[PDB]
Amino acid sequence: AHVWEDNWDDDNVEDDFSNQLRAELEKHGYKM
Amino acid sequence: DANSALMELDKGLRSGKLGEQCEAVVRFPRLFQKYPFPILINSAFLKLADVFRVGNNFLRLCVLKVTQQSEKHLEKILNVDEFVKRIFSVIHSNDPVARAITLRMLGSLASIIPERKNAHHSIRQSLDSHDNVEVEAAVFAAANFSAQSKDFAVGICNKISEMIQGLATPVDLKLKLIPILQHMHHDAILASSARQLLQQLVTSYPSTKMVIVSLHTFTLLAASSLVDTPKQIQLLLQYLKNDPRKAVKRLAIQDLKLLANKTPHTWSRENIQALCECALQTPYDSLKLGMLSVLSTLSGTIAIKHYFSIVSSPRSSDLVKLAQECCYHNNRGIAAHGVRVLTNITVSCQEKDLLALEQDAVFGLESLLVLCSQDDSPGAQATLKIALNCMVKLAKGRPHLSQSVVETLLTQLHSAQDAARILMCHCLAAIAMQLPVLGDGMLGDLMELYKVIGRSATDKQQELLVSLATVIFVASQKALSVESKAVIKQQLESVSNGWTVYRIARQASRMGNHDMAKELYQSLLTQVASEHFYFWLNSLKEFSHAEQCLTGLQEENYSSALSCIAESLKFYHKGIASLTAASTPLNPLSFQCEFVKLRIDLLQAFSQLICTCNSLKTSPPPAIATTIAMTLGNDLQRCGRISNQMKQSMEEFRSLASRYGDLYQASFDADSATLRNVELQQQSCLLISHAIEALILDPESASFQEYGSTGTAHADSEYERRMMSVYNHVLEEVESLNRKYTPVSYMHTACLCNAIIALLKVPLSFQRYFFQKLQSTSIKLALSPSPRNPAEPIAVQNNQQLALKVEGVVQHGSKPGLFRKIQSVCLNVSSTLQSKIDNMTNEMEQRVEPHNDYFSTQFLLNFAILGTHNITVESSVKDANGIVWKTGPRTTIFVKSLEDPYSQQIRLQQ
Amino acid sequence: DPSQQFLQQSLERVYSLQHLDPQGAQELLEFTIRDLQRLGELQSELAGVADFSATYLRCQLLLIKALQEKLWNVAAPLYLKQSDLASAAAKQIMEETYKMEFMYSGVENKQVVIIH
Repeated sequence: AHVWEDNWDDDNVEDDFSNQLRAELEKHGYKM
Repeated sequence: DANSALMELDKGLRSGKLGEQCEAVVRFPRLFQKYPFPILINSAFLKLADVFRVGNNFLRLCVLKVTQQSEKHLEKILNVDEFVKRIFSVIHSNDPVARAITLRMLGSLASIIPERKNAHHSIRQSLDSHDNVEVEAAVFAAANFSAQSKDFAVGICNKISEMIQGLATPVDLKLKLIPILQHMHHDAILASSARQLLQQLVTSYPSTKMVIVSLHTFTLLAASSLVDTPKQIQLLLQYLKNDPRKAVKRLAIQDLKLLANKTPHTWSRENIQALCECALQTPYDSLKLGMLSVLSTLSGTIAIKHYFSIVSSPRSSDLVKLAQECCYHNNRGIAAHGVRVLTNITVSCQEKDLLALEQDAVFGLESLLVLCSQDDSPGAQATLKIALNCMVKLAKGRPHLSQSVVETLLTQLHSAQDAARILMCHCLAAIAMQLPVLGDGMLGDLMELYKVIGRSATDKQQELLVSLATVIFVASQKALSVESKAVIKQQLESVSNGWTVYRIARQASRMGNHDMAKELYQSLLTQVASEHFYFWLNSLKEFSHAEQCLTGLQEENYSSALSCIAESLKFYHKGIASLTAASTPLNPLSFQCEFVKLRIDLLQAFSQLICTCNSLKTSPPPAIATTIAMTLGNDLQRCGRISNQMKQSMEEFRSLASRYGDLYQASFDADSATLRNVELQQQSCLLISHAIEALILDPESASFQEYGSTGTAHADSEYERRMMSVYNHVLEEVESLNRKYTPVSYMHTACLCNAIIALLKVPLSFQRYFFQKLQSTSIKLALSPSPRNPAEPIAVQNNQQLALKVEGVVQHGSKPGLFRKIQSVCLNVSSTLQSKIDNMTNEMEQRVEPHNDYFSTQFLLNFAILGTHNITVESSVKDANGIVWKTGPRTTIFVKSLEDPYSQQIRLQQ
Repeated sequence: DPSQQFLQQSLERVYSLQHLDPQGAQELLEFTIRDLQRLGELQSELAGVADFSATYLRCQLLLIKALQEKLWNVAAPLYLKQSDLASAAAKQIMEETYKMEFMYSGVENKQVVIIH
């Protein structure tokens, strides 16, 4: 089993919506 | 079209070239998985049997592989006797290759013909023919028929015993012949005869290559026919103790692992003791590792209670010494399994002398922490994750050692080389998620590691940044320091991805640090790229800002509280507008919008209630005393327009609680934490309802005391514990103040205001289903009446009946059983008179159980009414343990209703 | 009689290992339930008694789950909704006791008073 079950921070678990957000925001890659 | 594909593939079959014949033959399985129609399946299979009876042996191998691929459609075959007659009729050929291929196909047809005596006989004869390739094909065919039959199995066990004693055929063919005895789990006497045969086999052939397959078939036989598990275990322990072959001992390892994983409760105390003695007496680190893995699995299971069940000290028990010495052994994996055994036994059993074992286990635990922290190997990280599992399990099972283990993990956070830090950050996040004091105990050092991050890491900076920001929020569950968040912003603006800082922001929204959340959402809002993304980030920003305003609250000041409520409600209004802007036909934020709307309505109800609480003193008792006599009040005992508004608020709050129950039962897809959180919000609403009902309204009729268990720390969140403590406080205060005053509500308004202030002082917890959603399950639910392509109503003669033929197919976005597995579908259909008792007579529901992911059900409706009717259906998906879970489309169909002219004329004559 | 001996051994194992944690009771009950179900499929003349003791253990596990439900942890006046696995357990356990009394052929008054 994994170390922590309520893990929001994992790659393959996350769904289509903020996958698209991930694509955009990794393309952006900065904050002011 | 399906028929068209069928006979064009038939023409490809009738083509001259065997290449094109192979083309069509291997093209059938696509047609099977496209058209599941059974007549088509039967005709295609019949043409297959024809071409297999007359093909040129490569077509035969192609047809064989087609059957072996599309095996699952075999059960819907009608003309079984003709199919089997062709396929069996080609077995009399003199070509050994053709005989072998045919026997393999019979092994494939085992699913539909398990009783064919002639097939049994042909397999048994070709089993002792001489042609090699058909001998091994006969072995494979026996291996399938013995799985799906019984009398064939007893025939084959007699024949196999005869052959093995009869000493013909070489050792390789003996290896092929042994694994037939796995399918002897049909009866106990067959199992015993095969067991005697296998014991004789191992004693007759002391060879490694013999013994390995013999033992593995013997143990699968016992694990299937679980009657001789103790004999199996003691035989394996004998061979692990006695036989000096290292490979055979590794077989014993990988087999006792299987038995320990399958049937743990059958493990006995003498078995455990014998394995422990073997693990002490072994010289080899690898075999000791395997035995320790076996003991780790058994310790995780129930059998530790068997080993420490009395009717010999626990210290006198040989397990403890082995566990201690192997936990302090030099080798890393051995130490990992030792600390696994120690953690399991410590959490499981509670005897008086085990405190020394607790101390030894925790100290050897930071030994594993330092070793895996500065090892940096893949196996080292595996043992590290094992140690962190030991941490989570030990701390949750026993809260006694929590502060010690947290401070040790912080010392390792000092002493780590920036690879294991993410892992132990997750682990200590879990531990502080259980017990809150672990963060505000040592806020400083985690911030020090945070400031050394930037020049400490170069490869997984994003990952460790996200983890340590999560735990800094968990540590500063209280109001976050401006200097600390400025340092956080400094490092994030130094080096971060937008997706990274977004994940820090999401963790901030999860824990409740809404000021930091507001800042991060503001930055991400100012960048974004796309429109629904912008509106989504903007809505999140507004809820974070409103929650910041709500946390900006002062105790026992009602005017400032309602001002803060109004400000926060303005900001939720902006946020919910932007959320409706973010809403799209794809990925529709239904749960998010509905949940934030219910939170809005809860806060509006709170503001209205505290407004009426303040207006309690607006001469309502004077209005009552002016309208009627104060003594023996006609409207109520100490009557009040304020009491009327209390009744209105009570009914409104109960309706709000009903809406929360509706939201939860329509959601159904979230995990345990989110569903629990929604239950707590409904708990708060019902708490306010019961408080205003049992204190302002009739307390003698209330007569309710919370004479039940409450306040246990079995919760899954510190947030949940905080709301639960608030609930206990409100219950004790209302139970104290139930009978003290008259209904004039002197300090009753003060008690209600205190409850409101506490319930708003506990901030919020934005949650996972409000964020990333998983196990997206749906019901298509296509009805099939007379097809109404437009909204034109469907005419029925109204004298006979009407049939519906509803159909549903269930779909899953991922692994369907993440949290809840669908079990049954309660469909619910009712009628309504479209032209205005609302046609609520037919109130049908039916519990169809989807055996496969498609289902259909026939409904009959009776009606004799002139007007149009609307027909409504519901899915009512009910899960494994049994819950309502109202999801589904809830579609509606219009139906017309006309009558016979002869019937109308007869009614006119009537 | 290896099958009868094994059935007796498993039942006395449960009876002796009664005095432990509710969780461990849950896993032991589940394991023995699927075990005796496997035996009832496996043999024929022990199938009835195996299934009878198996549904009795299912009865007991159902009642223990109903007791270990978190409704007792949560305070009394709430009782929200849909957590009534206890109530569904009560209905199923009553139906199983009726089934266990009447559908079986050989029952004697010791078993009957246990049923009641």
